[PDB]
Amino acid sequence: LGPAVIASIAYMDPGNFATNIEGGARYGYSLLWVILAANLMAMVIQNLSANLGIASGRNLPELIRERWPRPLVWFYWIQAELVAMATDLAEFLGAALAIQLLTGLPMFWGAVVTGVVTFWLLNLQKRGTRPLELAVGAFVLMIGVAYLVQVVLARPDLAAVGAGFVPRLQGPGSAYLAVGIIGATVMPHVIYLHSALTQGRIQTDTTEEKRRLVRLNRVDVIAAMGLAGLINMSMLAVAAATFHGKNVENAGDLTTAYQTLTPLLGPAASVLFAVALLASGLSSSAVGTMAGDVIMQGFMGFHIPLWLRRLITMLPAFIVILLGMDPSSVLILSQVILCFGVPFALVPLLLFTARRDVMGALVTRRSFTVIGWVIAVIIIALNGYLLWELLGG
Ligand SMILES: CCCCCCCC/C=C\CCCCCCCC(=O)OC[C@H](O)CO
Ligand SMILES: CCCCCCCC/C=C\CCCCCCCC(=O)OC[C@H](O)CO
Ligand SMILES: CCCCCCCC/C=C\CCCCCCCC(=O)OC[C@H](O)CO
Ligand SMILES: CCCCCCCC/C=C\CCCCCCCC(=O)OC[C@H](O)CO
Ligand SMILES: [Cl-]
Ligand SMILES: [Mn+2]
Ligand SMILES: [Mn+2]
Repeated sequence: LGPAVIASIAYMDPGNFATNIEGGARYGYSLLWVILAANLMAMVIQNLSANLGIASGRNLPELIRERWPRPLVWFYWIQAELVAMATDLAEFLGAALAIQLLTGLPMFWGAVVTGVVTFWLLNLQKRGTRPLELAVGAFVLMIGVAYLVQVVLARPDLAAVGAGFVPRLQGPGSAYLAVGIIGATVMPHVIYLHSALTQGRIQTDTTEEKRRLVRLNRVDVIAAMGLAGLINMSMLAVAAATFHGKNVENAGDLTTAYQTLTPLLGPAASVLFAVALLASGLSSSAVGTMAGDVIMQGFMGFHIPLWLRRLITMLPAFIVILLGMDPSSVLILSQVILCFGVPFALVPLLLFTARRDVMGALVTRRSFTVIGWVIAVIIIALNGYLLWELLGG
């Protein structure tokens, strides 16, 4: 399958559902340009991260640990852990919410059931992961194809669709959801993990052999990112055609998101959406847990036991549940926090991929490094404009 698949399941976590449905319901098609821009940003960034592991032989947390001063390494590890908890917050609550959509249990008992499954998910082997990892990939992909079909059948207003690709914002609320979309697509925890997925996969330590893996990875990433982008744009366009302007109660909330596929799936739309949300949440929550321990091992050299890390990341989920906070609102919030961790992940990535002592003959072309720094400035400005609107005028 490759690393572009383990990536792709992270681009369809409950965080993507929350930002797509809410974005289409609240702002129509006006944010389609964000999904396209963020998806093209991820293509460049994930290619740089993948080329870092192939060329250097180490992941990004390892290179920071071995090259940068100890206090800066500590800071970069702390912020990476905050990114890891925010990542798991959306994925754990997304699965717990899907439990409520399927069984009607309260969110607390949905999290208890989610907690037992995730702890049983760590005690897994390749012969046991294969039927479960293939099944969740089937459920999520089929729902994705359902939105590609539904966007055609829903007859979206093409004039509004076309205008939505023109970069425009509509107050602070549109910036909040746009930053959430960027964080949901350009995920910092995948930035650190993608370099670890490609670091050891080499049959002959040769520049010729390394270039092939770079070329083969570039095709697999762009093909995977193109498909994920079409699905995300379809899901936002279908939610826009379904809720935007209709003045429906709790429009954009994940409790009613199944109504986007009701004209296609009929009565099965509720179960098929909740099953997909559950398979998307359980699989991503295990992927992020495996990524967080790899991130800490790379930064600190050591790691806490896997059961303790799984226990710590559950606490913000139960706190949010006990606080009565709306799950769909905190899934979007977590994606916004993730987008604030993107610039930190990009600075070492852009510096390391431009060095010959790190990359060897595979130094990034000067143009793609410039494009990477432009993406870093755009995201810093977007995060700055958002923090500006949230604190003052
Ligand atoms: C902004 C939104 C981005 C959209 C992203 C591209 C989505 C289209 C890709 C595949 C759909 C292929 C399956 C759609 C075919 C449906 C069959 C159909 O249209 O049937 C007509 C019906 O009979 C009444 O005339
Ligand atoms: C995710 C990577 C693969 C994604 C592949 C999906 C391709 C869709 C891309 C662009 C569609 C834009 C079509 C251009 C239509 C714009 C119409 C327009 O600009 O309208 C002008 C008017 O002035 C407005 O106010
Ligand atoms: C160094 C800077 C990076 C770290 C600091 C910036 C990271 C997040 C910034 C703004 C998001 C704050 C959004 C505030 C929205 C209101 C929160 C709230 O009221 O509770 C949550 C709500 O219930 C459900 O979203
Ligand atoms: C909004 C702006 C977003 C920008 C959208 C641009 C579209 C680029 C899409 C895919 C390129 C992915 C490949 C990136 C090239 C990395 C390979 C490289 O530069 O160096 C190769 C070297 O052999 C190994 O390090
Ligand atoms: Cl409209
Ligand atoms: Mn995601
Ligand atoms: Mn809700």
